[PDB]
Amino acid sequence: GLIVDTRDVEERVHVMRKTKLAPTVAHGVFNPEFGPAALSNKDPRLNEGVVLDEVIFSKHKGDTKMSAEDKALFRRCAADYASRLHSVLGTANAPLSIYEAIKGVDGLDAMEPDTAPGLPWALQGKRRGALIDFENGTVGPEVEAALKLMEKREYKFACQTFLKDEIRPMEKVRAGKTRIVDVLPVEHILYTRMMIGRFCAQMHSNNGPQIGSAVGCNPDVDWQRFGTHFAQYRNVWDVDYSAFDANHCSDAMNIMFEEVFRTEFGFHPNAEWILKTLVNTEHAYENKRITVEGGMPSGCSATSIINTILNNIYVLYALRRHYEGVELDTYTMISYGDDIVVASDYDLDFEALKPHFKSLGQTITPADKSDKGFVLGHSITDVTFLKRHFHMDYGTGFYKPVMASKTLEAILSFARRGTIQEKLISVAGLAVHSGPDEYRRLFEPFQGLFEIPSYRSLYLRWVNAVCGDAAALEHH
RNA sequence: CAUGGGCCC
RNA sequence: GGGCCCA
Ligand SMILES: O=c1ccn([C@@H]2O[C@H](COP(=O)(O)OP(=O)(O)OP(=O)(O)O)[C@@H](O)[C@H]2O)c(=O)[nH]1
Ligand SMILES: [Mg+2]
Ligand SMILES: [Mg+2]
Repeated sequence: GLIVDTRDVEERVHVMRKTKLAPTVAHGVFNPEFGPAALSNKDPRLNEGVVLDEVIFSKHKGDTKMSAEDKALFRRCAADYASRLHSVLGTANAPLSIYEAIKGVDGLDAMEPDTAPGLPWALQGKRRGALIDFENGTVGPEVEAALKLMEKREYKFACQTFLKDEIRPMEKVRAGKTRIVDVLPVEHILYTRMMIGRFCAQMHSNNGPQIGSAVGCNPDVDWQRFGTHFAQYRNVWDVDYSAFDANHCSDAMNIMFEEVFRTEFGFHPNAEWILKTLVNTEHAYENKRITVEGGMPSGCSATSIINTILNNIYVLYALRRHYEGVELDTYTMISYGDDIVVASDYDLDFEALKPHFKSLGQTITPADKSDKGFVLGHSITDVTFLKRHFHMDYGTGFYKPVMASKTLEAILSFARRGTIQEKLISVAGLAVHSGPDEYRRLFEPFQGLFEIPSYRSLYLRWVNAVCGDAAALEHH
């Protein structure tokens, strides 16, 4: 992203709330190199010299500009994908009624009833509870006012910045690498779902290598479907982006919308518009009013869908900018936002692709830094998608999401107040794939003070998930 | 603590 | 109507 006119005003929205993640009985047992990212400008852990209001906005290195040469290529790559995509999802992308946009549709969860209302909804001390009724499916006064405004391309707004209170690595938390969230007005999210909600709903229920999207999947069951796929390709790459969602160049974003959400595909005219209102965003941090021209807001509806689409276009635009005669079937991939997994028989050289992604403002890097460079010969059982690996379950011979033990430990070391028991159960369905032994150790610190489900009770549950008949015919 | 999926209720 | 994980 690129800043242009940083300034100050009056109102000072505070979000540096004291961390709400308290150590658990397991913490002192695992001593994870992780901890809640410093949310205060003057946090003890912070290094003597590093600033908060500084590092946080140090993700905007500018907005890479493109040439008429590159633009044309990206647009074509975005057109080819758009064609390939809609040739599956169909052309049924008509707008959704104010009702549908709320209560959601088949393949699209409803809107959050108790979340950040946005702005000025925040300064007016009024939350969604005093703006829209998520039960009958209708908006209130303030909201509808915007609808008639957004339906006329005259809706201005500002994004509210938040300091995500999460568990990050000490090295990152120490350097003050606290991730920030960009909250947009609730009406903006409501209209977005109206313009391209039918799309996302179809995008979700069709996740896979084909449309190259993993949005709307469940690792516990789809890992078997994804595994087999990338299991039959000469090479597999575990690419890594640096501030992916914050480096999308204005050119790429616009051209992407102009080619993917065309009315030609059954989309409502105001589909392209409502999406572009994300390029030049006006973030608001306390008394500051930073203006950015580029990147994607860390809180806009269908944020993952956009990233996934772009991520899909970049891989094409990249490979095509190096070779000639590259097609969407020249390689296979899938992604959920920035995290991506590519594969192909051709010994593609991603190393020589780095410069090409740079034209778009992205910086690709291998997830296996141990090699310091993109090498070949790697299979799917070597990469990691969504903090999950791809291991062959000795039991049912299926593929199962296996998170790193160190990652799980850090997860079982922190939690909100009076939410332990809950997390313990949720996370339990994640460690089951770490084998019986690990599942026991990981939950050892909570034995005698909480209810820990048996490794088997969760295992069977999983089997009946990956394949209901797998556990059924297991009796015959 | 937003966006979205998924899971746990 | 909560919580959790990934993004
Ligand atoms: O609060 C949040 C949570 C998630 N996200 C978004 O979700 C995605 C998850 O991505 P990452 O945030 O995982 O990569 P990183 O910055 O840790 O990169 P390096 O330090 O290693 O270079 C990012 O690409 C980010 O845009 C936010 O912007 N804010
Ligand atoms: Mg990354
Ligand atoms: Mg990865």
